[PDB]
Amino acid sequence: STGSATTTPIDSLDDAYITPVQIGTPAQTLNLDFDTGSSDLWVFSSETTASEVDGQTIYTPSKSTTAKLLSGATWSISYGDGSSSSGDVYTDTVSVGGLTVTGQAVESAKKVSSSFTEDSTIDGLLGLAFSTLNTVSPTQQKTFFDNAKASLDSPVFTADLGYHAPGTYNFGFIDTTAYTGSITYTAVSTKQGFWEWTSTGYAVGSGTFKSTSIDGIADTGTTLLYLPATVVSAYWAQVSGAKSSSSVGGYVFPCSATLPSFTFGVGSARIVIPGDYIDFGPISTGSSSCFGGIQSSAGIGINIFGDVALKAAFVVFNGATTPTLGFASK
Ligand SMILES: c1cnc2c(c1)ccc1cccnc12
Repeated sequence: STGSATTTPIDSLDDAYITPVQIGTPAQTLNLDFDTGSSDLWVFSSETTASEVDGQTIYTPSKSTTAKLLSGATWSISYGDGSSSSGDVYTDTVSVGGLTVTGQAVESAKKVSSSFTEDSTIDGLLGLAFSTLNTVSPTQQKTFFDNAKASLDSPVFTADLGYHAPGTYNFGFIDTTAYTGSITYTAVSTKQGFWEWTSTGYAVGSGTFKSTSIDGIADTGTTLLYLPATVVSAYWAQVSGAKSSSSVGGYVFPCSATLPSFTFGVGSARIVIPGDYIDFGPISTGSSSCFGGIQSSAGIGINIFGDVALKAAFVVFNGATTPTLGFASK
């Protein structure tokens, strides 16, 4: 089997991407944030604290004839950005663009943190990292990809995020018309539960490529590209007026600037992120200071190849016996 769904930016900055997901019987369609940096499929629901729901579409397990409460199971997640959510668990039918999983754990939110409530466009998350990170207790649950894997034509999923435009998540197949050239595959470590790989280096604009190992994760659930301080300082040094702002919380630059591109290495291959992809607009409404799309990972503890990097490539999340990541220009 295969599945194919369109993923859409939630706003004009591509802060996140939403993909419609069918849950239950009859189908309840929620727009979820497909996240390769986490492993919980959780949704806003009829059980979420009323004051914490503001515009989101909710999953009502009592209206699904296939929903079964998973006895004694609870979940609780805390994300890298400070957000959190928790609740109980049901098993139900979940479909993504024609691909169906029966008995998928659907984590129903009883509580969500302010940033989830404030984002009316995201009805929940669909985790695509390794099931070892799933927070369901006392019995850990599998991701949608893990549950579907055996049935897929090929044990893979691909991320093709668009820049200011719709894109696609495919399950079970590689669309050879969605990229140019060839896909370069690279080793993945699953030790931390992430799609963790090692970039071979970088270049800023038309500059000399620096060969240096950058260990990081391919994370569709993180907006920006988080890299070592030395790398990020080298990038922003090429932008007149750019500086690290402690008050804003990162590198900012004059909105009138034209940004240089950023290239990252995947083995001997190179992915070029166009400069416009690194512009995240005014730091505050009407400001002429803009927020950078490339930021230091010094405070995080891990480098993150978020949507800024991933949307410049056709990305293969290969769930073969030994998982690997594939990247191609597009
Ligand atoms: C991810 C993280 N931080 C940001 C954005 C996206 C977009 C704009 C912005 C403006 C000021 C500070 N942070 C951000």
